[PDB]
Amino acid sequence: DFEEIPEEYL
Amino acid sequence: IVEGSDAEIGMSPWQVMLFRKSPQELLCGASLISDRWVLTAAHCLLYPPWDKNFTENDLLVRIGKHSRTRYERNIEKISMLEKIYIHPRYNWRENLDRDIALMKLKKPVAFSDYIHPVCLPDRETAASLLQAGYKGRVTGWGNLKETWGQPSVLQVVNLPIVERPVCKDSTRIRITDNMFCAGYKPDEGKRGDACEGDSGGPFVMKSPFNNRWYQMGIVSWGEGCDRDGKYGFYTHVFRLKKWIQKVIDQFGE
Amino acid sequence: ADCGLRPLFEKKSLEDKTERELLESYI
Ligand SMILES: *P(=O)(O)[C@@H](CCCOC)NC(=O)[C@@H]1CCCN1C(=O)[C@H](NC(=O)OCc1ccccc1)C(c1ccccc1)c1ccccc1
Repeated sequence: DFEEIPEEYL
Repeated sequence: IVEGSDAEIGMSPWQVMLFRKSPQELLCGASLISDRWVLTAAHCLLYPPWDKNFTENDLLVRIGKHSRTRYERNIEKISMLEKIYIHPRYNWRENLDRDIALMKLKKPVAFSDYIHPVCLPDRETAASLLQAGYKGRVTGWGNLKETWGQPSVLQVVNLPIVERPVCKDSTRIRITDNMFCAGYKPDEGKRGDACEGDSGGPFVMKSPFNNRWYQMGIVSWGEGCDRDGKYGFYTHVFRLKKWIQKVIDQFGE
Repeated sequence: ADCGLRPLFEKKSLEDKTERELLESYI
């Protein structure tokens, strides 16, 4: 349900 | 937030979402109190009865948000945690007394139209504003109902602080001086409460003396959401300010 | 410092739609 966030943050 | 409304854009620029990395989900609210410190409820990070015990690496802080679920490109800022600090006398075993924690960010967040710190109360602030009948404001992306929906956008609700005897008579939980309760009574005909997922977010008031917003409370607990004759309970930020001061001057910005 | 003063409201002297409810409850 949550939109993907840039992988720089993960 | 049950029975609130959609926030306006930039209405609560200190609002912070605590976001779990995996699975990707909302963990709690939180607030921005400087460019490197974030305030939340201890039980968002540590709560043994639910097997919750997050480490720094398990979460992210999302600041400047409005939509709950969307990645707000060029508006929100996503920050990593350097270190979590829980109150050493947080009481998770019984009543969530001292339900407060700080999180230091790895890097300073830049302020913008959407990202700005809230003030913390001093003794006079608390004495003058924390009175029964004075209203504060609670904000969060938690559930819209005790049981069902979920919001699209940040929600807001204004609620009056409740007399201490009325708080105490509403609950079987032991209430301490580190807590206060807020919400309308049945006879008042207005509603609103925090609900699951709103914990850790701020209860704020706008001083009529200096026109600044102060964070008087932290969403801590409640017996269901928006039930008649129950009230939400908030950590009393001014009572725990010495602890806040001590961790920031020992470790921070 | 500048804490508690919102860029889109207090800094531009604009009020949000329910802050008046708060200020009417203060005394
Ligand atoms: P947060 O994690 O978003 C926030 C929820 C506040 C909004 O109202 C529920 N905090 C809590 O959920 C805390 C965390 C430990 C449980 N706790 C509670 O508030 C207990 N509330 C309760 O179980 O209500 C049932 C419920 C809650 C949400 C949605 C559906 C149903 C609370 C309590 C439990 C039992 C009797 C009275 C109060 C409590 C307080 C202090 C220690 C333990 C449990």
